Amino acid sequence: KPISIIGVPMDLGQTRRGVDMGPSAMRYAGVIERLERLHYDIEDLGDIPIGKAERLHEQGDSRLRNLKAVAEANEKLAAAVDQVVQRGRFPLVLGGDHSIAIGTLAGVAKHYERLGVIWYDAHGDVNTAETSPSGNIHGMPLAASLGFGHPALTQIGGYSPKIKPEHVVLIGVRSLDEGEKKFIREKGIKIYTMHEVDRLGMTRVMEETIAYLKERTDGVHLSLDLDGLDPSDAPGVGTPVIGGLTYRESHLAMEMLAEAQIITSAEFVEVNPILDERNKTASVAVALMGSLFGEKLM
Amino acid sequence: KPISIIGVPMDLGQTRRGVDMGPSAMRYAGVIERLERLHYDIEDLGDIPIGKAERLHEQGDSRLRNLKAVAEANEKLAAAVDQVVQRGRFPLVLGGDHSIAIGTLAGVAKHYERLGVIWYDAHGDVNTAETSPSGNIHGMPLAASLGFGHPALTQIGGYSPKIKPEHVVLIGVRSLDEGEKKFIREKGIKIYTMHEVDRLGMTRVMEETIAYLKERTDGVHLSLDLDGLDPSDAPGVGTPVIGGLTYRESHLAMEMLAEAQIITSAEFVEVNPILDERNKTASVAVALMGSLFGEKLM
Amino acid sequence: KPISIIGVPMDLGQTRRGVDMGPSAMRYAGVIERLERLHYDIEDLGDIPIGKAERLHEQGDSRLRNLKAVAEANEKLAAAVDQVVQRGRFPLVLGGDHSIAIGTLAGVAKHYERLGVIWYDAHGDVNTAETSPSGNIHGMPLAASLGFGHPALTQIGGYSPKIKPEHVVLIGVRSLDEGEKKFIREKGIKIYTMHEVDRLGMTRVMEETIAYLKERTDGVHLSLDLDGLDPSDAPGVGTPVIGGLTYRESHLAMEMLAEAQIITSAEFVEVNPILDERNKTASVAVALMGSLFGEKLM
Amino acid sequence: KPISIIGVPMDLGQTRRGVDMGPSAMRYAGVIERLERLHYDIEDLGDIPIGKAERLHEQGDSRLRNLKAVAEANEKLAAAVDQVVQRGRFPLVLGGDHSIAIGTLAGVAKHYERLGVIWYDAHGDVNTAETSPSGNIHGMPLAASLGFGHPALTQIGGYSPKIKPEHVVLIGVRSLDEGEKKFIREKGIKIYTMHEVDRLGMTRVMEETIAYLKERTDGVHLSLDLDGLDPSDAPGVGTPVIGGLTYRESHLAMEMLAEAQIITSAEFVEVNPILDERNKTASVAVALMGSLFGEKLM
Amino acid sequence: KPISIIGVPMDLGQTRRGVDMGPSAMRYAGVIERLERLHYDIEDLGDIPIGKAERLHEQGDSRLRNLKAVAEANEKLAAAVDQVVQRGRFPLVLGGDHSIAIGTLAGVAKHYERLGVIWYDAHGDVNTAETSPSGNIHGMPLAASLGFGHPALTQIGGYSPKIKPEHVVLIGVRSLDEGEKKFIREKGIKIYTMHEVDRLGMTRVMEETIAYLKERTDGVHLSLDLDGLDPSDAPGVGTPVIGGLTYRESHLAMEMLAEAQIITSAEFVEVNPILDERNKTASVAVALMGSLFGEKLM
Amino acid sequence: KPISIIGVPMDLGQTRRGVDMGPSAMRYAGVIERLERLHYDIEDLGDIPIGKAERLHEQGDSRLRNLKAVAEANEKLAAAVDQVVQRGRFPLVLGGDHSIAIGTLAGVAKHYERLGVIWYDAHGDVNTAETSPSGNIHGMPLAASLGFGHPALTQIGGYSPKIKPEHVVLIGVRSLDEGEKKFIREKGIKIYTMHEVDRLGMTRVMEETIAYLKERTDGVHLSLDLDGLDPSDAPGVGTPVIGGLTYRESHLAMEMLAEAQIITSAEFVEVNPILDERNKTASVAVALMGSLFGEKLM
Ligand SMILES: NCCC[C@H](N)C(=O)O
Ligand SMILES: NCCC[C@H](N)C(=O)O
Ligand SMILES: NCCC[C@H](N)C(=O)O
Ligand SMILES: NCCC[C@H](N)C(=O)O
Ligand SMILES: NCCC[C@H](N)C(=O)O
Ligand SMILES: NCCC[C@H](N)C(=O)O
Ligand SMILES: [Mn+2]
Ligand SMILES: [Mn+2]
Ligand SMILES: [Mn+2]
Ligand SMILES: [Mn+2]
Ligand SMILES: [Mn+2]
Ligand SMILES: [Mn+2]
Ligand SMILES: [Mn+2]
Ligand SMILES: [Mn+2]
Ligand SMILES: [Mn+2]
Ligand SMILES: [Mn+2]
Ligand SMILES: [Mn+2]
Ligand SMILES: [Mn+2]
Repeated sequence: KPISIIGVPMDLGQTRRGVDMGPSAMRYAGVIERLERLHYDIEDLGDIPIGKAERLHEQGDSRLRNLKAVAEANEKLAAAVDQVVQRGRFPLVLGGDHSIAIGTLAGVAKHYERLGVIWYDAHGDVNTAETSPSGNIHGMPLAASLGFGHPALTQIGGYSPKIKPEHVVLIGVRSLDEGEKKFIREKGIKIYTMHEVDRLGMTRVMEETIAYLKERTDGVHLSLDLDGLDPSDAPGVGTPVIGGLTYRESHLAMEMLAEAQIITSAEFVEVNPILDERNKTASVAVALMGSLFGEKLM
Repeated sequence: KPISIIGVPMDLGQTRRGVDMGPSAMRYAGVIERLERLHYDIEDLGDIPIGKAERLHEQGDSRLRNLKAVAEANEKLAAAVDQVVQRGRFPLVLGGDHSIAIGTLAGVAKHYERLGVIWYDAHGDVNTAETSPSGNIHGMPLAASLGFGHPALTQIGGYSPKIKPEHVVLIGVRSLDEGEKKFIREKGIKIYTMHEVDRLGMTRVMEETIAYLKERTDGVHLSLDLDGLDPSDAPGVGTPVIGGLTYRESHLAMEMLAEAQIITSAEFVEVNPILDERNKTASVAVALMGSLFGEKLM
Repeated sequence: KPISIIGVPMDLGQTRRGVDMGPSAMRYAGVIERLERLHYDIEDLGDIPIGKAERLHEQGDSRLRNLKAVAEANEKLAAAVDQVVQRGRFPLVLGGDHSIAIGTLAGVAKHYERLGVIWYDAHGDVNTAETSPSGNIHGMPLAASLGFGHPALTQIGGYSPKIKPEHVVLIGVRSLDEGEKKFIREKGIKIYTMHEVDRLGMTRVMEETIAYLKERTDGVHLSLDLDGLDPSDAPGVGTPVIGGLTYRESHLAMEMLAEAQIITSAEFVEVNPILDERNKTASVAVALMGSLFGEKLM
Repeated sequence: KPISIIGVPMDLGQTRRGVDMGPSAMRYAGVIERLERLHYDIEDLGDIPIGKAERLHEQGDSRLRNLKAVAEANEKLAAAVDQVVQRGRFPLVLGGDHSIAIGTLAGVAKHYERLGVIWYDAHGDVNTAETSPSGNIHGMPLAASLGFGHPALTQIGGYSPKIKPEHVVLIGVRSLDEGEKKFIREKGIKIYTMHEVDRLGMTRVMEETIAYLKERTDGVHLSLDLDGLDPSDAPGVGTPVIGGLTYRESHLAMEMLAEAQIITSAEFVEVNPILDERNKTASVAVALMGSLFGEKLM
Repeated sequence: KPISIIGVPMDLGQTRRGVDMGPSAMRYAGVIERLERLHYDIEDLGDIPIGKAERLHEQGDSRLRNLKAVAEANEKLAAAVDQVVQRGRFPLVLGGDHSIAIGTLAGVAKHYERLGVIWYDAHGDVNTAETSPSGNIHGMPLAASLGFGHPALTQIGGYSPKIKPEHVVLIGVRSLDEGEKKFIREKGIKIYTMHEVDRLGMTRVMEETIAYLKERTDGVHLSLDLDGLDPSDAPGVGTPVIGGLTYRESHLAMEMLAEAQIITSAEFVEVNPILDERNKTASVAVALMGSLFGEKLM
Repeated sequence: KPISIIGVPMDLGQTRRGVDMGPSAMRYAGVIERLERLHYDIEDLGDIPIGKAERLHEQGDSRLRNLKAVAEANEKLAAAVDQVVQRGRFPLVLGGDHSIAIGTLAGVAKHYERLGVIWYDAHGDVNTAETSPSGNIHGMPLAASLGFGHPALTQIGGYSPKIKPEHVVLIGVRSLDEGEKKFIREKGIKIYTMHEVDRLGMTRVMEETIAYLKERTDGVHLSLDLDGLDPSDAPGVGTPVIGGLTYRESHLAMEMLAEAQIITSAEFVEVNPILDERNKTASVAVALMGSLFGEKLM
């Protein structure tokens, strides 16, 4: 299936500037060339125009920083993504902080009876204005897409929820706020924290993950946050957490998903060139994209 | 169970100065805060006064450097640890080179019918004045505790031995002197060198270890030497050995022990701030302690 | 005098992508805050729209890569810069590769009887299509501004030349092509290579430079290329050259210029976040700007 | 069985100079001392005289660079190795780029009814003048040994092929040329790329490998290319490829081979002191040799 | 003149923990051995007992954090230093944060008609409760010793001021608060910020400094703050500032003072092992002490 | 004047192995290409055959380790160098540890009425068997050349002394043994330790040096030891000493010597690839040679 790249230069979902440079950092890391080599009909639809956020002061919720700019950008993203899917193409969204997942899922989900989600991340991203300790919207996209949160975020695309909790699998988690641990526990979301990764091994985690979703979804969206990898492998992220997944574990995961042929959409987020070591993180993202799309060693 | 921290600023067990700053480096790394967050009644009993060693030439044995000072300090430690156990608390000892294990086990063992020991280390620490290639007492605490060595070390606390060989499990070993290899073989001590860890995996090593000790002990003392971790993960150690356990393997181990609920006392040794990279090692120790005491990602 | 910031996201002057992110990396490095603190009326006019280069094979000259896009973007820059000068403000241009100097000088020069130029760089940037060993226009802005080269570059702004050779001072040079060595020698351009900086000292080089230009110009434009600093100090540059000026030498230079009150316009170029170590270079640029604009330690 | 060391200061198999210093770097890394400690009768037969290759433009060799010099050096190596085997000694060849495998296998294979080969590498080394993308002979030794390629290479030692495809096992492969992927596919060579290593684990890979060859060979030659390890573990290699085998995985592999007692000859190649970090790579090689030859932690 | 070392394990003058380990970090870096080699009668009087500070809450001034504990420790220090001077020995105080300068000068000054001070630092340390932006007493010792500040600090030793502004020379300054710039300007304190160091050179700065003080003092106290050096040379400091003095500039300074024979007392402060890279900073301090005390290359 | 390169793969002058690889490391660092570009008639005479030194316990040489092998290799070097000078060529010797200076000066000095020597080093190399603290002959070449030491070393070439003390200038010295300090003092050798370099500046030191020797010699031999540069600039050296000359100071020195046209012979020693960071040190050497031979920035 032909691919369509959409860049979302977003940084309003959090506070470290530079994550808005992720789309071009990955383009510069050679994402087009990489995918063209795999004989893909790759197309670059450019970037979603993001508006500058109103200053905190006259702005409404500190528990929902930059809500309007974030909500509007995601509206545009949802539309762009919706059209790509309608055109029969695979939407590959490049971020940008994780709050863009709200728009990506808003444009994809409407097209599936039961869309599953693989949330590759160090965080759960299931906070609300009530549970969020930062007010950073990049820490709320999964909950908002599950129908939990401010209507400005939950109603993107004119419908909700975008997905069901039983159709979500979290991988590489190692930093959850108390409210989030409770949310995960109660909504019954499937999750493999680093303990399970260390205990079971990435192979078993991926096998179980793929089998689980394949048995109850009709499309799977890969929401890959680069901070899911160890800061040593992916240094250029705004909210890094030590003791993460390795470069190899990430490739195996992508390779196993490629093989499974279950990934119907994807987004690579949180790449921040301004916090990286010579574009290393964008590079990792591009390599991981290659594996996801079927690149093989043999 | 409430915890009691006892710092043992000891460096007389070896030759690299600075390991005596380990207790405070770990305190500065945030051990109290870490444990309080887990809802523990934590208490800091301060440090064991360590005397200074007498003139080397007017000392008794070259194969037992600083024997007088090491033996006396361990006497004090044993008493302090004994008291804590009597009070119904968990003794958490912060070192300090590994020679302090002699005092810790001396105050703990007397309280158990069959105390088991998990020795997480790159070394076996089963040398005697005869087999020791250095004369460094930090390389003799396990043998001494098993009743093998100079009476000045074997009789700490007025009894011996503190433990039985069949109740000991060595993990992470990758540097044994010939005499020690023979000792381990002959005393029949259970051991998982890096080969076994590489071959079986930390999960299997921990499963087997926990099952073994649980089936024949009434209390388990964790003697964790930071040099058990690779120098890249734990640079601040006096006698580093490459090709060690990773940060993740160490957390999984602690996590599986917490789960097992078998650890009745513990000590984290060999942290040397003066050989470290910005208190990295003291930090690792504190994090591993959090896991040991039940900290979880989810 | 109020300042006006103009970003020129240009990378068509050379081949390393990412230098187009220099303007925003410097903004993120805090250029506005830095200057506001010095009590300046600072204004950000945004960025100059840069078009994309046409197919290489259907381009006109290999010795003048991306001539069309580079020349047109420089036209826009010249206009913007011209306007700022007319408004009574100081034009502070943020790049972007060094080819943007062509546009900056084009909008500034017309306003001075004898505009002088201080070219802080590891290179001379005095190549033509004939002498250029790369075809990279970022290696031709000084010659072009002096009236030497392709008319598409020499006629920007509708006039030429922008400056006279006798009003130019090169500082920090350590990498000149043969053609350029000849050019400098023959046009009689004042130059202080690293040898002179090492032999005389930055203080003497700056004293001599300031005295020279002050005695025969009515305005001085500072064209500061970050690669003028050693790659250890400024790692984020496309064409680094070892054995460059230090961080301290650069601050002293800016500090002595501020003192002299001779700089009437400036530009900081070649900052490439994608080749940097955590925005270090953009940071250096911002600090040097603070000094240029009068920031003092006491 | 007594060991005989033969250094092959070869770099004509590729383009990065310095790999000819590999033999002395490893000797200086202490190969003799290491092996003597395991009570071996170790002997150093010095180095094979390598003749400088004539100008590429003068002698016909571009898809086969330095063919004459590489073919003759390998002739000498073949003889030296043949003689060592005849004397009842184990031939331990120290390289030198991988093209020397052609000579080593040429001197060993004639002595076995069915010699197996474990090719520990990031590459397949199964290119021919037709499929080679570089013309570097170090990328053709395995194919040439299997009887595929220029006669100057396939006929070394007066016979061919030296081995059969079904008796070859590739391990750690992560960089194969298209022609090579096809070669491996069609010749039916058993291969464990990094995907299999990540998926199955080194233990499994080694178990399967040892059992496979043990069931159908009468001798097994270990051709270990240091670039099979990750560049972070083995930095001093000419053609590094990221996402490689770890230090520990390599020790386990060597340890399990020692155990199986199947390795009848070996060569450690691609060590280049001039691209390394303080002889780190030669050191890893020496250590790995210690394990291969039975060195144990316990 | 014989030397007497007094360690002041102080960290209450600021907020980064670990600076209290500076005395032993320097002892471990070999300060005694170093000075003994220069044939000195060196004596170690141990450490000043420092009391733990009352918690901020019930504590008085936030503008004067830990005032009572800091004031009391300095009382003890002043007494210890006073006696050393009385015994005809040179007081060498090892810190500990800079707030200890209050006690050192309190014990020395009473013994001189006109005691001069060389304040080697990145900061001015001339803040008061009114001008301090942090409330950190380590940022007030020079002003307090000049008679400016809270009486609890200005009256240490029962007299004030300890020195006159005209007898003070600041060197390496590059980070002054506004109040401090004003204080320096108005009290007329002689100061060489990094601008003067870069402009004049360390040699001229030291020549001018030595001549100035020698012409109007009867004793000179060297208050050396390790953060006066660049964080690359002295990484282990709590409040580092980039663009500092080099290792060589520091040795030249010490060498030139040794030669001048004007230093009658000294203290090396701010060494923090917990923020350093393998005791590098304590090491630099010990080497600098060697030069100060006459160690020479020839 | 045409240049003749002679490699001397010597490491018997000290204990760190690998320095025998210095000649090829520099050749690989591009010494020929570098010099040819300056339009020189460069010729490579290969390497001097060095014989392995017999066991320390078997042949009498401990205050003079490897004396036989070092004395004879230097005999051969002396002849080779003598012949090059006779042919009217400039002898450029590539080492190899510093003991090779004995042979170089032995072949050059006989051709000059008053040969001067610039000894660029961190050491003085003026030890004798009596004063040597190591027994390493690389610490005795200058004394031996001045006619002080074992006859096996002082009589190389059939004559002595090769030079007079008043015609020697040491530069960059920062590590002298007591006997050496006395030797320099008494023989009245002109010396610029790092104190003088820091105090006067490299320009001044070089000006004074050139003028001194130019006024009283008829030829000047440059004996450049790479360890004269700081270990950060030249890491690959066996006996590094911190606080050394910078890369720039070395280039200025070489540049000023080229200018003076006084250097009639030279040798670059102590390059050890096995202790370096990717041939960095050989590279600095090559670069420094380029300058010495007239390479210029402009
Ligand atoms: N996307 C990262 C979220 C980080 C954190 N858990 C928060 O809610 O602020
Ligand atoms: N604590 C490390 C012990 C090191 C060695 N086995 C010895 O006994 O010296
Ligand atoms: N801006 C760097 C210029 C590099 C070189 N002189 C060239 O013209 O290619
Ligand atoms: N031994 C490395 C070979 C790399 C590549 N397949 C080539 O043939 O050039
Ligand atoms: N001793 C450092 C003082 C730091 C700062 N100027 C302050 O007053 O907080
Ligand atoms: N060339 C280095 C010599 C170092 C020391 N002076 C010695 O003679 O051992
Ligand atoms: Mn996320
Ligand atoms: Mn995340
Ligand atoms: Mn231990
Ligand atoms: Mn240990
Ligand atoms: Mn430029
Ligand atoms: Mn440049
Ligand atoms: Mn290979
Ligand atoms: Mn390979
Ligand atoms: Mn201070
Ligand atoms: Mn300071
Ligand atoms: Mn030397
Ligand atoms: Mn030297």
